[PDB]
Amino acid sequence: QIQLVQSGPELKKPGETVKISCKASGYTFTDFSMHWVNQAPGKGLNWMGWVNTETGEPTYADDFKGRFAFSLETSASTAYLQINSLKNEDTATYFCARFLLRQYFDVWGAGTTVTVSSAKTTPPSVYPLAPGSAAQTNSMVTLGCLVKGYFPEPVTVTWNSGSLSSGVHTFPAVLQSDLYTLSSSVTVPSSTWPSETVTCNVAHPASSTKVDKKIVPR
Amino acid sequence: NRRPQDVKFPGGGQIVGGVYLLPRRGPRLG
Amino acid sequence: DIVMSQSPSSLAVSAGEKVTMSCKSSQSLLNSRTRKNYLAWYQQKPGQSPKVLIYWASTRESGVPDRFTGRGSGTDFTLTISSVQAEDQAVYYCKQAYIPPLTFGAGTKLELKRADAAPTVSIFPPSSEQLTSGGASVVCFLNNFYPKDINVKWKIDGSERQNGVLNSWTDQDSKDSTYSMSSTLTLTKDEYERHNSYTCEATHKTSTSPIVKSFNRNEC
Amino acid sequence: TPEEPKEEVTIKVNLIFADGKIQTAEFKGTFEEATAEAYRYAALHAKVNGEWTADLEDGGNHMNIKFAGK
Repeated sequence: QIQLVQSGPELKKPGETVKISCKASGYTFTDFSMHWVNQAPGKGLNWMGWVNTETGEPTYADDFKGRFAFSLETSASTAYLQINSLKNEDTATYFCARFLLRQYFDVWGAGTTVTVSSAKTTPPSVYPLAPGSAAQTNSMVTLGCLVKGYFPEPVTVTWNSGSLSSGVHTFPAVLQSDLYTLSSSVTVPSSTWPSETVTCNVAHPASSTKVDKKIVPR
Repeated sequence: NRRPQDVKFPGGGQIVGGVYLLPRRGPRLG
Repeated sequence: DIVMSQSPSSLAVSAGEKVTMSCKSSQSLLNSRTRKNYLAWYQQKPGQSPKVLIYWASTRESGVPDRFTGRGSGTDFTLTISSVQAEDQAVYYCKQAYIPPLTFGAGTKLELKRADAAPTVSIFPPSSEQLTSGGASVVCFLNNFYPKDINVKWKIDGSERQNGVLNSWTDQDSKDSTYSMSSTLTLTKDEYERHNSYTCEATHKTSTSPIVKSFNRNEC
Repeated sequence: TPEEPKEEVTIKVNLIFADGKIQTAEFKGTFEEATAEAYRYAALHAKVNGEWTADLEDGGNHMNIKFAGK
């Protein structure tokens, strides 16, 4: 299928340089102009510029002139977004969208979220939240999972490797003292627990860690 | 924006901006 | 530079109703020659990337409900989702591409309205694992309630605590259109074991009396 | 940045239709340009829902808007 696959989350300190990538699969990387859009955390989207994928010629918007660099590795159906002398303001996530002569973006990439900061990467301690030794039954049990004390903001979360998607509420991260915390809850039928097993798959692409805490009763 | 420093007239392949387009009647490089 | 302005900001409509959004441009977006308007509508769900809905200010992109409609020309354009559903919750953007740089409106959030639901509250004591390391955090899960406004409180042995609790809320559920918030009370193991009862109280628009989930350390 | 004091605010709005339905909306921006942005929207709607009227309050902050219908 036509698709764009970007690099991973990046955590650089102020002043550090960074290069995120956008792999083009599914079409001919040289027929469409590839653009780069950014979204400040909680803000709208902003057109940064675009690289001619046939000339190499890159066009930049003013708000993003100097410090930013578009390029590509034509031989690899890949385009690269570089940012030098990084500032805390530069924190956000960057997309790369294929552009048509009809003047729109028919395909984006999951976007690469870079976060500038001085704090150091720290693994997320993961704890299982099972209903303590109490509560009737009501034929509907709500399990938990508490991720905590980690940094590099992104820590994707799922249950039973994705097999469990319904009844799932994973909450947004929350920063306190340079460390975030996030909780996620599943709510399965009583009959399926502790009958069948339930574990929360939690990853943190920075500390390069990953924990599959299986929730056992108390 | 094309490529040799100047700012207006030839071109037409990988375009950005609807005002620069003309109706289908030619080949070009894209 | 063409300045895009979207209206309104947020917008709450019940399922089934047809909603309408406006998008004005700094200047004309009509190419007199191609005779096309270069305004596209993008829909972007929480955490996802943007998803093109309409282009040429009117033409609907492939694989899209006739429910989404784009009318307009020049500077005055509007998007109209007829018969709105929960699967439409997102932020909608109009981007002009008539003349660089390309620009987007500030985005118009589309929320959904429904019957006030009571939050189902759950409480969980500090896990053996966490305690194992002088740390104790209590978690309460106020899930699937409506409206989105809700207040929470924590009591350690009848007493109310304010320091140490961190709160999170989720975007409207892509299915029931309700809301979920999470409060977790953190503190030291050296503390947690000096007190017995831990109970969090949820106060919602669906009542004058709060929902109360509690547990007593001398029973776990 | 033009600088010098003058913030933004939130204009809560009730969209009450003749058909009996109700929609909500918020218009954010500079007092004047938003209260207007609102009127505009309201106008933009009466296009198919009848002429509109209103009962401002909260100092123009909160706003209700009935669409006469047709």
